[PDB]
Amino acid sequence: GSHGTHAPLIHPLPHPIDLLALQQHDPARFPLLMESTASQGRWSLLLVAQGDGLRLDADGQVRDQHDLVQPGTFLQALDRAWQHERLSHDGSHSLPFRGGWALMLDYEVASQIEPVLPARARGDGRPTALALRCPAAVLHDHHNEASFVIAEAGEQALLDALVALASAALPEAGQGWQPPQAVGEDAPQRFTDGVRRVIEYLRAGDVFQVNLSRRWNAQFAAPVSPQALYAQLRRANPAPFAGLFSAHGRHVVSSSPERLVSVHAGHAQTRPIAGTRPRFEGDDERAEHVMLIDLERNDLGRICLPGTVVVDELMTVESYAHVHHIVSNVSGHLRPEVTPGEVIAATFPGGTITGCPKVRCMQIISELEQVPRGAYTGAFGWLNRDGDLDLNILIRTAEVDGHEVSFRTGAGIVVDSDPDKELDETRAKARGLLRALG
Ligand SMILES: [Mg+2]
Repeated sequence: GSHGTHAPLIHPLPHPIDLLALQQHDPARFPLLMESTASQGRWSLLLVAQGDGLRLDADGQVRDQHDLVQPGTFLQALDRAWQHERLSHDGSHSLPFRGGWALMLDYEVASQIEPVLPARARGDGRPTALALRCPAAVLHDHHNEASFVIAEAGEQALLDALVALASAALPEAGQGWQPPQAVGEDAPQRFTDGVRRVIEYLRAGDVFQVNLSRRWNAQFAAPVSPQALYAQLRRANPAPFAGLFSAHGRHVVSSSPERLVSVHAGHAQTRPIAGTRPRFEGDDERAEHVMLIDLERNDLGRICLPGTVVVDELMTVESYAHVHHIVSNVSGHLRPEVTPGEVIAATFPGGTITGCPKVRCMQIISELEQVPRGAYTGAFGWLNRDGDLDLNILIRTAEVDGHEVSFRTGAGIVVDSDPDKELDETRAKARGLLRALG
């Protein structure tokens, strides 16, 4: 009666390897790189693709590697592909990724989740979202010099070919960085008028906080290298977590992410990896303290077992003479047949970079920003065959397209916000990135 286990193959490697270089070498083979700090020190992970997967295309349809239209939304198709290769959980997590899919989702996935929101294709016509079958990974402990290949049981060949083609060169990545030759941004009036319009909704009492953003761009003389950009940004800000996703012409460099959702053996968690929820204040003696709970919020609470959900402070808003403590469900145990798409649907996009209440804030964001957010406040990361998943919210994140780098920054508007100050805060957030582009 004892359950068959499916431990992943794990081969220790000759010597430390350069994952960035390795990706730069064969981007097609290595669609996603992620860096982390254990509670140890630094490490990295590079996912190895095998060539199947799914994409949500600009015509609003999902397709696979054979360009066949899969019916439904990206998250339905993703759920069918996961069921098809689903594994049962073996209860061990030394190793956080064990094979399954690299995921990248733009913010605009949200209109498939809440179809009240107008759908938007990417301007460049590339895929809004991707799920890439990845049956192996390369890991690199920074603390201990150790590198490994890991692959799903039954992938001995692929594992072999990777042990081959690691320790084979190391041309050495992310060199030839050229600073940009022009820099640009949305006309500032668009933002400050957006803020004034946000403040009408806040004064009406229908929303309590809204993350309003604006787009920045940098133009270069020669085509940009995603890994060279990545290296610039990591040097300039060595944040604990980061990554780089690249495939299908999407090139998404993340320099300061937050956790969107983590699931380990059905235990789902949304708490900031930082450890501390965000505080939002405007530009205004004993403050009032009101706890606010959105009773219709669609979140982990809808997909978890009763008696397991933990509630905690999502964010605070502090204006005039009050502090509102915005509380939501932050972790729980999933019902046993909850699918990865349903966890994504319950959690995406995060509440602190849209607003509260979430859906109404997304409609205001959509009307005021007028263009897709792309990777900004989207997510990427991975899904294991056993359903474990790790997705990050993309906050300090740039996209590369040929000679152009773009990125958005935003400010959490609250009822006593000052429009020109919020504008300054968006520029203060862009400064760090623009510095590093130098
Ligand atoms: Mg104040």
